[PDB]
Amino acid sequence: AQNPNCNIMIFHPTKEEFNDFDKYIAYMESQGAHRAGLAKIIPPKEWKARETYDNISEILIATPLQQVASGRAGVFTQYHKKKKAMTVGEYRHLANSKKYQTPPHQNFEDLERKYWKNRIYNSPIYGADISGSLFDENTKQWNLGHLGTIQDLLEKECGVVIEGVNTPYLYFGMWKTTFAWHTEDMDLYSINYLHLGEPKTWYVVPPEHGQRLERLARELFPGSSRGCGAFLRHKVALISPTVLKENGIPFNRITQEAGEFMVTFPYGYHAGFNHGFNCAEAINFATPRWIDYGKMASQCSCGEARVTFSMDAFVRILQPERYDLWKRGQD
Ligand SMILES: O=C(O)CNC(=O)C(=O)O
Ligand SMILES: [Mg+2]
Ligand code: NI
Ligand SMILES: [Zn+2]
Repeated sequence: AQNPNCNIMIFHPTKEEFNDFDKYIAYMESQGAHRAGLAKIIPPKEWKARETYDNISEILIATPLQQVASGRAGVFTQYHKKKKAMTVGEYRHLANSKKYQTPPHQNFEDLERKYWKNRIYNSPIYGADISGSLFDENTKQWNLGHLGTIQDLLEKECGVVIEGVNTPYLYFGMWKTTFAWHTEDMDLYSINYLHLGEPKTWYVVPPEHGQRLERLARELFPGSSRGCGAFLRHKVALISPTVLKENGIPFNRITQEAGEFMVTFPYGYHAGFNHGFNCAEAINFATPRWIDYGKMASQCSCGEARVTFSMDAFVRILQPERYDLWKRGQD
């Protein structure tokens, strides 16, 4: 069995190996990369996402989100307070201001320590979930806006055409901006490209151990768990590495830098934080191996999670017994 300890693997495809996305995902899996829940992919040196990042300041962040924490330093929830619109140029200035800028630090480990000690005492502002792309149209390899759609994958595997579209999203971050513990909608894959700026630290639980994380989360967030049997779908809970280690939860950590891709695998729980001003682009995708995970994915039916349009068809076709309850939660 490849990668039996579920370590995060790092890949260096050549330019020839970068031509066929599906084939390279399957190759990574042949080496056991999915067992970690997360892999890093460093593009060939011949490749670029676009020419420059000099022309992005006029992009609008219509609804910046202030991430306000409740709890204790290692075990907290965050809610998102909506703020007034601002451009990427305005947000970058904000991120670099004394109130929000990254503190002095020695190395990624020192910064990690400072994050976990101090995050709850501040409320950073995140430009998350902005529909759009920064890949140039003439980038032909690993262009996140030109991947095969999940609706086409389901159709090719199962035979049924479905409605819906699949497009990328941009994330503009600052120091301490946080992504809570989650798997993807319908336990899909995701791919995430860090276009520019400061790093992004990731934590991940192997898919084969995901239920251990869920059981700890129920223990640590007992009111949230009573409210919803899939409350991690709400994407609000944070648990630190120290608390995970105290509770024997298998996990790994890695830091992504500008110019690097990360792939999350079906049912790989992940969480993390940004080091400073940065911009990432992400999208979900599927392969034939995903179908069996989509049929078994949990769902939030309590009202909170409120998802995209395009999940309807995936629940309807893959999970017909759950569909009527799920849709009641959507309304
Ligand atoms: O960078 C972010 O805010 C979120 N990271 C991820 O959830 C991902 O690409 O799967
Ligand atoms: Mg612009
Ligand atoms: Ni994700
Ligand atoms: Zn719920």
